[PDB]
Formats: sequence, structure tokens, C-alpha cells
Amino acid sequence: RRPGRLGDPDRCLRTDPRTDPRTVEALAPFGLDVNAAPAPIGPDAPREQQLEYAMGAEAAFEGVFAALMDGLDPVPGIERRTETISGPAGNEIKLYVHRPAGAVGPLPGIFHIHGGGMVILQAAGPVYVRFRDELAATGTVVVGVEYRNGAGVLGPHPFPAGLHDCAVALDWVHARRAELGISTLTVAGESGGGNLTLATAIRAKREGRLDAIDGVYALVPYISGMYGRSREEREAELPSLVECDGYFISCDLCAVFVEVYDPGTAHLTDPLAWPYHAAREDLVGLPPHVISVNEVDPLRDEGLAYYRKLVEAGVEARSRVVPGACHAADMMFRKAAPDMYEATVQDIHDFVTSLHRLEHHHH
Amino acid sequence: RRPGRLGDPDRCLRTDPRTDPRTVEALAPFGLDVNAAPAPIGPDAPREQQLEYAMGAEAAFEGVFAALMDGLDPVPGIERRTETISGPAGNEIKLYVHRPAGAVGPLPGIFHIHGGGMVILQAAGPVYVRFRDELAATGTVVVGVEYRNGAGVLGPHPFPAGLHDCAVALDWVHARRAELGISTLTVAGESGGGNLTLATAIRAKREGRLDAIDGVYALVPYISGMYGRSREEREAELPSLVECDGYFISCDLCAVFVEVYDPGTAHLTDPLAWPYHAAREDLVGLPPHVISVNEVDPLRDEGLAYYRKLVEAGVEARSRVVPGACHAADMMFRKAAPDMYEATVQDIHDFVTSLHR
Ligand SMILES: [Mg+2]
Repeated sequence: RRPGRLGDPDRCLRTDPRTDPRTVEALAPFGLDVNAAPAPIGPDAPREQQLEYAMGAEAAFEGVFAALMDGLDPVPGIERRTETISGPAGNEIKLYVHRPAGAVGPLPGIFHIHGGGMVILQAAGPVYVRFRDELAATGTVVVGVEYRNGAGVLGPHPFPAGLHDCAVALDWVHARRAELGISTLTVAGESGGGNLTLATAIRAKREGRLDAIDGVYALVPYISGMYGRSREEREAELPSLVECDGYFISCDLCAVFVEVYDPGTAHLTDPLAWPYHAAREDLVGLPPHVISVNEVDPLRDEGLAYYRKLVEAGVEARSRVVPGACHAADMMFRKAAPDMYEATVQDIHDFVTSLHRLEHHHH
Repeated sequence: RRPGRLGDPDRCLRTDPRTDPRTVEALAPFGLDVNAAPAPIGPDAPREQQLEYAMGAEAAFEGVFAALMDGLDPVPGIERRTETISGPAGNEIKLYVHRPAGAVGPLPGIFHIHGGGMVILQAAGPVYVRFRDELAATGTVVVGVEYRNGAGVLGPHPFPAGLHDCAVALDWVHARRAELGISTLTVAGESGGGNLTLATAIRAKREGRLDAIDGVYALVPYISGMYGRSREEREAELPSLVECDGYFISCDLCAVFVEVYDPGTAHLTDPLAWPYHAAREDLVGLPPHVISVNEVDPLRDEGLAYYRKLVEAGVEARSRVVPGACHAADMMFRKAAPDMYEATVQDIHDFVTSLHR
């Protein structure tokens, strides 16, 4: 029969033979070996209740991530510094810089955009600190942007606040490459940070700012906005949204996050809010991209769709799949599945090291 | 607004702003800067006439490839030897072996399957000798299999003759990794050799022979068999078949080649003939795969489809696109577009060095 919840509506990560069993056992303490509990509200709830729900979801996910990162041996030899810059709207934006302490000369730069559906989680949290140390350790300079969120502790700031913060922060890092010891500059991020990464490149082309971007690496991108569509609609367009619904994340939670990010959903088909909607003309001329998708992630199909769009637009594009992986498993299970974690860090290192500096090429 | 011949039916490689212009000028001596001339026959022609046509098409493509390889400095430091083995059906199969001079120790192996729609061209021809030298130079042992073709000078031998010859030759290389100085073994090939590469892996799983295959690298695979469908059918299913029809290769030529390969087309939906038809159960458990596709290649969409299938079956799969590239441009334009050629050679090298037994 068909895989996952297409073949058996009651299947979950534990009962899906495709799931890496180490990750099932790593999620069991949190109850996330089985299908996520349903959302107690939907996208028609009053905004006040949606923000309360998102604040609780933020805390709940942060508890999971803190426990998964707890007790890890430090990454050796990383220098960390925080910079604080002026945002577009009188707001301060923190940048978390990571580099190998011994590094002599310029290294590839990674402008890292954290996930959380553009509405929750902090770049200051342990799962992101760890990922930026891990990337830096390979011989990169990593700059993690703390942008305004749609909700939670760093919210509420609707679309396009976080996207504007990412723009200003990218411009600041690009203007300081030499000071920061950066050669090429890649924008990277997972899930909602994969969304902001892809939209950051689309916007940079529109604004004449593409000198800032030598490459783009999007992991498990959260880009369709279509989580609130019926089971039949989701099955017809993006079947992974049914096949793997409730595998770590659920369409019901994501549909509330869509409304939280953009109240009224005037930008539901705007490629800067939801890059799945990008037209060919939005993508022509973009720098090299990687789209990394996860096998048992509901967001798998929308990530594959974006790779097809980039191919159709002539971008120097690549894609990969992480076998056995739930949404963001390759960034979460540094303890339980270190090989999966290492393979993603090493793929990103291999991509950024391959890049040419495009500001110095005729364009 | 739609690219290529979807937006302007008269567009051709030269007038498509997407094409790498260096490849346009490189194809102009052959008249292949403009849309390929139409086929004088169709798949309904008598078999005798289809074989005459395939033999002329073979000579014409060989002439292009020879001219594109002429005037190159040889790849230095390559040792070449020919092995001759027993095939499945009393036939001898040549194997073209390439290795770097003075390599110490085992190197990744590449079992290379040439293209030509499974019906034309020889592994002994200069475009394949060059590509195997180029791969060897990066630190690999390359084995080019000379299998039975559906047509041309090494035919006619319908499906599954070529596939059977690839299976026996792969088994022979696998059994001799030590003697050949090979560590890991990758099956690789472009176009019709991309078809045979992907079908070789699906067949190996069925036959309990997957120990022979540590990875699979398919370039611009020729795998749908759907070239003879109407313009409207092709547009609906695999739009690149219309968008880039006539860019170097044409659907009319390909539709005759389908019939030549498998006369009567009993295997038109058989994944061993046409891997686009693979079911999930055919792909589950396969070793790592790369699918490389070319931007302005009519075969682009079928290759992207196969990457999706591998992802949906849990294979450790990757894909790439070559911008500005017609069908097989990354293997043809070593003179005019050396950056494009080297990027494909280095991606294959990166892949095979990443594998383990
Ligand atoms: Mg006959």
C-alpha cells in the first residue's frame, strides 16, 4: 500500500518502517514518537488566542530542543561574539557570530536564518547555537540573525517584519565581509528559516542587492502556506502533507501559524511570504541553490517543488533527500543520530566551499 | 512568456536566450545551432528501413562527436587496456579500462555505460574515450562496457540484449575489484546509458546482485519512451519534450529509436526498458543515486521525475541541473565550454569518493 498515513491513516513515526529508529527512541520522552496531539484552536480563533497558543507552542518546542542538546560535549575551538545593529524600524537586531578560533584567513560565510515558522523560537536557543558552532567548526564564519518573530517572546510582528530584518542584517554582513573574515556569503536556514532564506534571495534580486548572495542553502523549507487546505486538497497538490501529517509537526498547528504570520492572509500567494508561489521571473538570475528535503517530513513535496521551479528557471540548483528523517531530524538528533547530523553539516560545508564570489563576475 | 518552444514554437538553441552561447557556436558547423531536421520516417516504417535510418543517424552523430573531440590535448598520465569477456549469449563483450598512471592503492571504480538511445554509437568512439580518460584523471578506475546495440554497427539486437550484456559485464568487474584496483563501484552513464544505468540497478535488486553496486550516477537519462505521443500529450506530462524539442535531439528521431530498441513495444511500460515507469517497490533499498539533468534538454522533465521517485522510495538521492546545457552538452563541449565539462567530471568524482562498500 501507499507509504505513511496515505496507506494507513493511523500510522505514526514509530509505526512507519521508513523512520530511522534512533530518532523514534529520541522523540519518545516528549511523546513525539506518536502523532502530534491536534491543535485546540484553528486559524479563525481570535488573534489574542492564536498568540497565546503560539507562545505555548514556542515554550513546548524549546523544552524539547533544550533536552535534545543537553549534555553534548562542546564543539572545540569556536570563538563566539554578539554584534548589535540598527534595524529598519528603530529596532535592534542581534547577530551571533561563530568562527574557528585558530582561523588565519578568509573563510566561507553563512548567514543563518533559524526556523520556527517565522513565528516562534530564538536564534539564541541551544539547537541554533549548536548548529552554528557545528557549521563554524568545519571552517566557516557563521552569522545567526535574531529577527522579529510573528509571535512568542520575540513577537508579535507580522510579515514582512522578520523578512525586512533579515534584509538589513544581510546587507550589514555583506558590507563587513573583510572585517568578519568572510570570502563568499551563503544564506542558509531550515523550515521557516528556509522560507526566509528563499524569500531573502527573491527580494534581493528585486531590490538590486544580489551582490550580497553567492549561494542559498534551504533545508526542509516551509514555503507552501497550504496547511489549512482539506485533506483531499493537500493530497492532490502536496501528498506528503497527508502522508506524514503529525510526524513531529502537523498541518493544523501550521495553519494557525500561517494566520499568525500574516493576519488576514492578504499575502497567502505572495512569493515573499510563501516562496512556493514564485513565478519563473522571480527565480531567473538567482545564485546557486541547494534544496535539502527529509524523507518522512510533511514538507517534503513543497521542497521538491521548489527545486523543480529553480531548475525550470535555469538556476545552478541541487537537491538532496535525508533518508529516514522527520522534519528537521538532521538538526535535532546530534546525540541519537550523529551521522545524519554530520552529513547535513558536511553537505553545507561542501556547498559553500564550491562557490565563486559573484560580485566580481560580470552580471 | 513560456520558455523555449512553448512560448515561441519556432525558437531553437540559437534563439533561446537560455542556451550557453559558446555551445551554439560549437554546434553551428553541423547545422545543430537550429532545430534538428525532421525524421524522414516514423515508427510505423518497416524494420529494414528503420535500421537503415538508425545506421545513417549513427554515422551522422559520430561525425559531430569526432569533430568536437578533434584538436584537444590528450589527458596525460592515463593507462588504457582492453579486456574481452564472455557474454550471456555466446557473444564477446569488450571492456575499456582507464586508470591514472602510478596511482598507488585502490581507487573508486566507475562502470560506464555510453549513450545513443540503446540503439547507436560505440564506447570505442572518441567522445566516450575522452570522458573515460577525464574521469580516470580525477583518481578513478573507469571500465567502459561495449554492449550489443539495438541498431547501427553493433546491432541489431533488441531489448533486453544490451541490458543483459551490462549485467554480465558489471558482474565481471565486481568479481575482480581486487585485480582491477577498485574500491567502491558506481554504475554511471548518460542518455540511453542513463537508461541502462538505472535499469541495471533495478534489475540487480530483483536478481540479488546489488553487492555489485555501491552507487548510481545517471546523466540526462532517456527513460520515458513517450517521444511518440502527440504534442498535447507530451506538453501535459513532460513539457520539456515540447519546450526543447529539436534542441540537438528530436522526439520524432527518438520515437523511431523506441521502436527499433523494442520492436512491437511490448516493453513500453516495463521499468527495465523505460525506468520512468518504475514503481516504488522497484526503487526501495537501492544504493545512492545522482540524477543530473540539463536545462535546455527535452529529456529534463523525465530525469526530474525519476529523482522524485527515488526520493519517494527513500533512496539516498541527489539531483543537479546544468544551466544553459542542451542534451549531453556537459560531455560534448570540452573545447568551447570547459567549465561546464569539468563541473560534471568533478561532481562524479565527488560522488564516487563519498561512497563506501
Ligand atoms: Mg531483424
